[PDB]
Amino acid sequence: ETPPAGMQYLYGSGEASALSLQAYQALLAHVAAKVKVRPADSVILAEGAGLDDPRFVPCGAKPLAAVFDVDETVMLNIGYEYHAARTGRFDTAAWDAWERTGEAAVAPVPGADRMVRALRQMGVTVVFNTNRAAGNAEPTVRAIKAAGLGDAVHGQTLFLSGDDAMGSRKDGRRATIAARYCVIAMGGDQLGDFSDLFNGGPSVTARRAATMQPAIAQMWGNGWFVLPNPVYGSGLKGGFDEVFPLDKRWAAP
Amino acid sequence: ETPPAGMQYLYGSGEASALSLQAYQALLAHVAAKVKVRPADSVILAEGAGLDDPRFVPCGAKPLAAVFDVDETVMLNIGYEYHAARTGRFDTAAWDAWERTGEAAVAPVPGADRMVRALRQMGVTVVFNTNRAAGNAEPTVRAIKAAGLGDAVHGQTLFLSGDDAMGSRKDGRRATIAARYCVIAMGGDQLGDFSDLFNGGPSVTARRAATMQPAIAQMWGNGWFVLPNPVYGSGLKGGFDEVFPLDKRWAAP
Ligand SMILES: [Mg+2]
Ligand SMILES: [Mg+2]
Repeated sequence: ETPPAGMQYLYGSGEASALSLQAYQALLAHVAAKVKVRPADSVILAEGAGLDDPRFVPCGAKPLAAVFDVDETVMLNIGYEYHAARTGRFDTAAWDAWERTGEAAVAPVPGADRMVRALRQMGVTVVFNTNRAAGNAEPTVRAIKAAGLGDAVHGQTLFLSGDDAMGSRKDGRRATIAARYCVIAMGGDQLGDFSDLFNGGPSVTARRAATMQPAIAQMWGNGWFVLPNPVYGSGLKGGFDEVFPLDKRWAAP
Repeated sequence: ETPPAGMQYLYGSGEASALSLQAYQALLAHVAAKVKVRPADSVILAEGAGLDDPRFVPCGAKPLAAVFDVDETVMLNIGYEYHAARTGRFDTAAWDAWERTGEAAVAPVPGADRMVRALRQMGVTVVFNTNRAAGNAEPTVRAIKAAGLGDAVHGQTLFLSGDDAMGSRKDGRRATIAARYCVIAMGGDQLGDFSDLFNGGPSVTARRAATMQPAIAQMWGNGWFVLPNPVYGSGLKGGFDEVFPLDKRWAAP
């Protein structure tokens, strides 16, 4: 009669709350310095830049902005994950219904409503880039509002799956955002919220090593801001040999 | 044939690696400012200060230090958790054996070995406060060393369960550390690594609310630094009514 451990941690624990408040505290102080001293590089990778040699879209004189994934980055999908725990169901038809009717069972990630208000008081535009469907743009706007995250506008501050022909790949939308804003901070909970190059090929152990590539490792808490998600997605993969390296194994007596 | 989801995330994913590098990046920049401008308050709560009215031990002119929990804060216990996933076993006799023989199956939390080296290059003493047993101080010293975390000394930079008569409660050891150092940063993965007042009474929902108390919320990423642990401990508690609030519930059609 107890929910899955990952949901206990993410939705129930003070540990996960404190972890989330830490990320937004670091984001806010990073944005503050970039508002006082505008950078030369934005936080979005340039097209053609690989994970083995990263390079970024220039900041120029474009208006300052911050980009956020929606689900489990700024908004907790409590209603849907409650259904998953009750049912045991990955059901795409249930999630499509959730995208349309879930606006009254969402909550802000701890500190996300304060963080969004402070960014707008600093003159920084808040842009959402999410893989919710374009056809559900309006209920998504209402759910973001009910979570205390402000007013999103499709095509200006809200970009959805199907706005282009790239599907779940977010690089296209990131390039569109970077072409009109100078993004000084980007938040996410899965690595695809920072670059599609983490996905569509690399193995579980390769993706983990890629985060420690020196030009990439410098971004974490310093441009790229991460929130916890041990409940679903690209972080919950791999067999025994990819989770526990063979030189670090041990047996009880 | 796949490990538990929480271990997939924590030990296998790039998401958890990036989350950990973000915490240490924020810690390093926080310590840098406190070395340039010594604060008046240390980061350890004073005795008698409650979570409803926090107050801290003064910094004074004491040497600067940073305090870390060991397990899943700076050191990953890969060997033991591999055994848990293989077995399904919470076995105190197996963990006691792990405390004595696990020095060759540990790894640093991503960024922890670099973070520890940088702190010592800045002149900041690295102090470990862990609930491993006092009688296992020497194999614990060797495991910390094999994880690339430097040289710990029992009673000077390493404080263990049983060093006083308080058991798993860490407040006593924190007061001893704060009496001789000015702790400018403290890292942990469970709330008991910051104050015993989060435990020994408060419910799952109360502990989560306590992290958002205003004087407490300001500490996260700004003195108190958190690392992820969805595998075991005080973050994996609660029934359905404590994980999913009743005003945020939803049912698929
Ligand atoms: Mg997400
Ligand atoms: Mg720990």
